[PDB]
Amino acid sequence: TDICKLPKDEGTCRDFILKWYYDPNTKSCARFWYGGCGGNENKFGSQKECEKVCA
Repeated sequence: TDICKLPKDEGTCRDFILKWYYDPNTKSCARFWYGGCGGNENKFGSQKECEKVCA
């Protein structure tokens, strides 16, 4: 899904939560801090879910 190729988007706001995004260059998911606003769909709550959908 093109969703998995969207770039990492930390967004804005200050309700910081650790999320996971898929990195097509390493073909694996990595952690990132999301502020709570203005992100995109390449964002998952767990490494396992991110891997299932995008790996």
